[PDB]
Amino acid sequence: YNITEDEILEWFGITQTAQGVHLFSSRYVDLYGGNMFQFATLPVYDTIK
Amino acid sequence: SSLILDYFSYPLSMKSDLSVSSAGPISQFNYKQSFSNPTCLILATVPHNLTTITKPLKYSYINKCSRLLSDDRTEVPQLVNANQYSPCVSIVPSTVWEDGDYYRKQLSPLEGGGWLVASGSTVAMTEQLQMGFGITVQYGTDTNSV
Amino acid sequence: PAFMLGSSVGNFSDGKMGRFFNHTLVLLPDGCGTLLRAFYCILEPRSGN
Amino acid sequence: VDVGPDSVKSACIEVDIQQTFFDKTWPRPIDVSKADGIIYPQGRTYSNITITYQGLFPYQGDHGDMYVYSAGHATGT
Amino acid sequence: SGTPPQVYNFKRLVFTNCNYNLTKLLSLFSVNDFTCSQISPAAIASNCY
Ligand SMILES: *[C@@H]1O[C@H](CO)[C@@H](O[C@@H]2O[C@H](CO)[C@@H](O[C@@H]3O[C@H](CO[C@H]4O[C@H](CO)[C@@H](O)[C@H](O)[C@@H]4O)[C@@H](O)[C@H](O[C@H]4O[C@H](CO)[C@@H](O)[C@H](O)[C@@H]4O)[C@@H]3O)[C@H](O)[C@H]2NC(C)=O)[C@H](O)[C@H]1NC(C)=O
Ligand SMILES: *[C@@H]1O[C@H](CO)[C@@H](O[C@@H]2O[C@H](CO)[C@@H](O[C@@H]3O[C@H](CO)[C@@H](O)[C@H](O)[C@@H]3O)[C@H](O)[C@H]2NC(C)=O)[C@H](O)[C@H]1NC(C)=O
Ligand SMILES: *[C@@H]1O[C@H](CO)[C@@H](O[C@@H]2O[C@H](CO)[C@@H](O)[C@H](O)[C@H]2NC(C)=O)[C@H](O)[C@H]1NC(C)=O
Ligand SMILES: *[C@@H]1O[C@H](CO)[C@@H](O)[C@H](O)[C@H]1NC(C)=O
Repeated sequence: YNITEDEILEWFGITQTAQGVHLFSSRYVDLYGGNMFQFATLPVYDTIK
Repeated sequence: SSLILDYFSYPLSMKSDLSVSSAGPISQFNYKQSFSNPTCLILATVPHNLTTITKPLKYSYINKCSRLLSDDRTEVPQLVNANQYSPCVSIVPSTVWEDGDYYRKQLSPLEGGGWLVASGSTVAMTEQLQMGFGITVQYGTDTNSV
Repeated sequence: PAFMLGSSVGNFSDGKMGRFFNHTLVLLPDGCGTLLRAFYCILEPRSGN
Repeated sequence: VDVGPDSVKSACIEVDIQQTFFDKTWPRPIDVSKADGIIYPQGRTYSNITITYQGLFPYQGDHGDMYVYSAGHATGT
Repeated sequence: SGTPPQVYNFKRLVFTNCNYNLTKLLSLFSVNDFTCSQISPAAIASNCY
């Protein structure tokens, strides 16, 4: 991934489900705001513990 | 929203185990579906005018899964869940060598310890391969785009 | 931060717990956080000093 | 298929543990009325209404799993 | 009690809905060999059979 740099804080989220590993962030749309928008979906085969 | 697919070498023999009410070794130690999602199951055969697909060594499955704890003797049965994997696959090879093959592997004490143990059986082929596909649908996981 | 994900726990070459087996995920920010590269591969520990 | 090039000789550099320096309490709770890092609905966006939803969330005003990075030994350059 | 018959003539005692206690038995047993299977030696006199 290409992520730019700034000075505002960052919120990141990681989870998994049987369809894939879902990675959420704010920067991608809410650079000035903050939210969980799914910027990545890993096509995973097995769950992670 | 999406489709999820699994393909495998499923012969005509344990097709009777394909029932959702069936709870054989296929449906207990090898493969269990999600009843909450509508699905379809298809058994197919290689056409003789088709060399694009290949064949494995032979069919196989696990007829018994069990886990040893750190005391070597408290046995925890392992069952396949809805689109989940018991660790029996991690110790059973892609092709089981023979019927009744016993595989054992060490487990760390902080994970319960002991030895994961599995017993596997094999099924021979006919002149042509019979395989199986499972198709399962997804309504609102992501963009509705298939 | 750089993360690693798997499903197995084991002791190291010196007995410290934390060995992961089989295919596992590692993600890493690099280049002052510009790149966020992730990869689900087989790790091999080195055996030197 | 992948490349992901490769590495250097089988000789690793040293690592030390000194974690007493890393042991310090910086109190930072998490407010839910300020919505500090909570999952959004994946495809169901609304407007100007309050809505209940069952998902994965943490508690309120929690402590965390506090870690921190630092710089190594140096002298001069 | 009595002169015990031999290994091919093992004598059976069955027990159901009563109080077995290996604490009064193994303390009075000069245990010189102890092999077992499928019920842990801490659980030979802990669980309810
Ligand atoms: C470290 O210090 C820097 C200061 O440089 C902080 O950066 C500031 O952060 C605040 C908080 O978000 C910003 O304030 C916001 O300004 C918006 C206007 O921005 C305009 O100008 C910028 C710069 O030119 C443009 O890039 C941008 O597109 C806009 O044109 C307001 O609109 C914001 O209000 C809206 O958002 C908030 C939050 O969602 C809502 O609550 C409001 O109701 C409203 O909808 C907001 O006021 C400020 O602009 C930032 N400055 C700069 C230069 O970037 C860092 O945040 C700080 N970091 C830390 C960790 O403290
Ligand atoms: C830093 O990251 C970059 C980007 O991933 C690496 O550079 C380039 O990486 C790609 C993929 O690993 C390499 O391309 C591949 O080459 C093969 C031919 O062997 C081709 O068949 C593939 O389709 C793919 O294009 C590319 O060679 C590589 N460029 C280089 C090495 O100059 C870079 O290697 C990374 N730096 C590291 C690992 O130190
Ligand atoms: C969003 O919701 C607010 C909250 O109800 C709305 O504000 C109300 O607007 C009505 C209409 O003028 C007033 O009678 C209320 O007193 C307002 N309440 C508050 C708390 O402000 C607002 O109009 C809504 N906006 C949209 C676009 O739906
Ligand atoms: C996982 O790694 C272990 C190493 O102990 C190995 O025995 C096992 O076969 C591996 N399984 C898979 C599926 O790679």
